[PDB]
Amino acid sequence: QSYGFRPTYGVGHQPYRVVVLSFELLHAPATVCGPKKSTNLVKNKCVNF
Amino acid sequence: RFASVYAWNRTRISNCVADYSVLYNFAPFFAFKCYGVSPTKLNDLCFTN
Amino acid sequence: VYADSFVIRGNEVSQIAPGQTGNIADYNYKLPDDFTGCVIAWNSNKLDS
Ligand SMILES: *[C@@H]1O[C@H](CO)[C@@H](O[C@@H]2O[C@H](CO)[C@@H](O)[C@H](O)[C@H]2NC(C)=O)[C@H](O)[C@H]1NC(C)=O
Repeated sequence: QSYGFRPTYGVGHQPYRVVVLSFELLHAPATVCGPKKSTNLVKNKCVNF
Repeated sequence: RFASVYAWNRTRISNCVADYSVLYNFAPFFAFKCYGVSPTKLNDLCFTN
Repeated sequence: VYADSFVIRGNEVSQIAPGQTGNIADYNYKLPDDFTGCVIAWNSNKLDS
């Protein structure tokens, strides 16, 4: 059914363009990551990985 | 002619099948926050009054 | 990462949430209760008028 919009409509009836981001952060191969600079890898020493 | 806050307009609701989904066009509905009764499945409850 | 963009009315901008019920929230788009991520909303009354 028609979902028209008029500029005379007040708050609660104005159009609201909604975009939702869905994440799947879980044990699975990472493809999207933040801008964290990857450093050299060290072994056999206690490190905050 | 909605009454002033100091003298609020109280109304009695009697035996009726009230659909809380057709009222959505009756107001802008700036805020529809609700307490212990969620409005979501509000049409499946029976009230004393 | 998944993004979904659409438009809804002002009184239902908060209707999109995990487990909400109504018209849109159960007929056009629902978020699962375990949904991780978040929604972005802004008014487009200037353009969609
Ligand atoms: C409180 O209730 C309504 C809500 O504004 C007012 O209006 C009348 O309410 C009665 C029921 O009590 C209805 O039968 C009438 O049709 C309503 N309209 C009119 C024009 O009478 C009612 O007057 C309010 N009472 C107050 C403020 O004392």
